[PDB]
Amino acid sequence: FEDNFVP
Amino acid sequence: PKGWVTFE
Amino acid sequence: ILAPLAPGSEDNFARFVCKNNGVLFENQLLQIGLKSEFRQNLGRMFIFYGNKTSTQFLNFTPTLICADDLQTNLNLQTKPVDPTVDGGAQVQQVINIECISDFTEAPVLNIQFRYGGTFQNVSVKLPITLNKFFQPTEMASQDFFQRWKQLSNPQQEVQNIFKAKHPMDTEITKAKIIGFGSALLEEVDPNPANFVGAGIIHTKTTQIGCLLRLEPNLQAQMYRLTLRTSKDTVSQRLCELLSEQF
Ligand SMILES: [Cl-]
Repeated sequence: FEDNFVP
Repeated sequence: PKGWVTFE
Repeated sequence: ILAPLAPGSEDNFARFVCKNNGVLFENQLLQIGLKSEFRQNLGRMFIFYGNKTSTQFLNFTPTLICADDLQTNLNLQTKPVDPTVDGGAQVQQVINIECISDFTEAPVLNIQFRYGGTFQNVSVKLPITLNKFFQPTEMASQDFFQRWKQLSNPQQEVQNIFKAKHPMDTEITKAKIIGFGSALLEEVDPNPANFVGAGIIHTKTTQIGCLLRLEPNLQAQMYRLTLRTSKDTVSQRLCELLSEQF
């Protein structure tokens, strides 16, 4: 995925 | 009422 | 005239998105219950009306009301219901449902009747929603990521970030995603806290492949949901429906 909700 | 279709 | 949507209509509507059976409306006079089933682009919904009183309802008139666009996308067929409902009696109708194309609006069920010297008028949103035609698609991780990447146009993705209404209970979440109509794909997102889903919306005229990712933050009590589908309106509709379930 491009980015994550939780770092 | 008893007699009715229920939705539980 | 038509009653405005009953208090709790929207909250209750949301409880019929991932399940088919329940009480849609109840006050001191009347209980409205639903049981439905769906297959491919079709459905069958039983609507039950229970008179909780010792007095007859006369001119008992349930009407399914659909906006113009909705009618082109969704065919509802049902028969006359007898206008007299005896005290303590429960009566019913069958609604045969055919999804023609993807749709965003919901029908309104309006019920009017005489009760003694009074006139009653109740309006509730009827939970016939696009995901009722959503059926699961099992697939391997490799295929999921291929398909995800094929849905890279900005308008194909819709996201929401929302506060959890319910405990972030892993097993219940899995069950709700399945009940929504999605497959639950394990070991796709390498973070095991996240949930990944896939399915196909079945309509008479077209089918739409849909992918989803649900990311919980248990510390923060919030979720991010991402939908990707080939149709912006479908991504929006499924995202907004599914967002209200957790
Ligand atoms: Cl619509």
